[PDB]
Amino acid sequence: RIIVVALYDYEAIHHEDLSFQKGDQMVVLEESGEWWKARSLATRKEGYIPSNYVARVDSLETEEWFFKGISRKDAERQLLAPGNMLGSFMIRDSETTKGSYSLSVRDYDPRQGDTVKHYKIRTLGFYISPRSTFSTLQELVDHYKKGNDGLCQKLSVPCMSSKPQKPWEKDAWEIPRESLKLEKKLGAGQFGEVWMATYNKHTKVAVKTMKPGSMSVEAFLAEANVMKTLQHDKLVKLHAVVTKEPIYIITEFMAKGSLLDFLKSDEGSKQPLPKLIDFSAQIAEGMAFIEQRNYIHRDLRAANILVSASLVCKIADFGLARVIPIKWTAPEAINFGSFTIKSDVWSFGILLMEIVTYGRIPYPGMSNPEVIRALERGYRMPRPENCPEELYNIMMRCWKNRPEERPTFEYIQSVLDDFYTATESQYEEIP
Ligand SMILES: CN1CCN([C@H]2CC[C@@H](n3cc(-c4ccc(Oc5ccccc5)cc4)c4c(N)ncnc43)CC2)CC1
Ligand SMILES: [Ca+2]
Ligand SMILES: [Cl-]
Repeated sequence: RIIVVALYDYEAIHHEDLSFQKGDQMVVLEESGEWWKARSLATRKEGYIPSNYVARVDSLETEEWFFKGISRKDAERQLLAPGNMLGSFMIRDSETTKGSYSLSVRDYDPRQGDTVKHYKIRTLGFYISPRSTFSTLQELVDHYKKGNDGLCQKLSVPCMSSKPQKPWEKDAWEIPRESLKLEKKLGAGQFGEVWMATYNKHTKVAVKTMKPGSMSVEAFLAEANVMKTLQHDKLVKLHAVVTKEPIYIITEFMAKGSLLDFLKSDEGSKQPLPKLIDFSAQIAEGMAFIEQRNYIHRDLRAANILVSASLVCKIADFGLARVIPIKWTAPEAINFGSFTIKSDVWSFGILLMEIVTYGRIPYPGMSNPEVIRALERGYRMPRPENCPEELYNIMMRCWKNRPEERPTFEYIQSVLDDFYTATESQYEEIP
């Protein structure tokens, strides 16, 4: 007897899945991953539901101010997302203190600007300061909603949260082409094209159509079966695959296209430096994930980075850059074809420059052999006007001749995330 409750409204779009509004309770019958067989207590109908749309009754996840499986940087990003205001807060799983919680509050500083402060929450009973004890988390928030214990700003409304992406159809990895309606061509290339399409007249998706050639079918599909496992918030979601030549790659749809185009647009020109640093931090996070898995990207640049409607950067074309440009390529890969994760680090340096210059072409005014001869002399791109010295230093560290002396994506991610934050200022220390 395991009962769950719905966190968001949901409309059925498949054959045997249920519709439920926010508040409806339900009985779990089968735990089959992303989809769960369940019986509604409101309609008495049995059918499948998305796992991430419900939570066990009176678990912390049912609360509006609680967020599960979310990092400190993600907490900062979500709290700083538009709509929220001064005092916006959340309670989350502590990244460093396992089994414990943390409070993240939106504050304003006359120096930096809009910021997010974090506080550790102690066990045995909960408290931030040893003076004010609280029986539950709910009392803990209820106290600070009017009048703080001496922390930045007082608590207000919980952090705003949108509906999660509805997971892909239950067991629909290899789909027939008939399910797709490639409605509008987004872009074309030497190896194929990209379309905005719909899946079964309800699910907006993107499709990379590959022209038949060097791309060996079985080998490619093996590589794609590898790609499916590499799921991460900073990697574009790979939904389905049409196995019959010509091969179609069905993925999540990114509303604002590539990072290059977005940067070159007006809204992209409206984006201040901290935001650009945030973009690069998200990219570095994705590459850190790829590094942890030991796989290699082989073609990192703003054109192969996609942007969501909510300005979330995701990596695309990962691994695909093998199964089938030197200005983004490390010297060792240019000369001896030795593509490693360090060459990807070099590429990340170039992409960093590309970001800070709002999509400008690297080495402006130079041809490919021009650049090649330049690199031998030990030449690097100069620091742009708007680029911070400390970020340029990161770029330069990415562009070291020896790939061995190049930083990992783990380090780069850590540095970029806390770029404006002194280590001692991550979590506030209250008396
Ligand atoms: C000129 N080019 C660079 C790319 N690009 C544009 C990049 C911007 C745009 N675009 C690419 C895609 C795209 C879709 C599938 C795709 O396939 C993958 C394969 C392996 C791993 C991940 C994705 C890669 C990119 C895309 C998307 N999913 N959502 C929204 N916009 C997208 C297509 C127009 C075009 C050919
Ligand atoms: Ca501190
Ligand atoms: Cl029942």
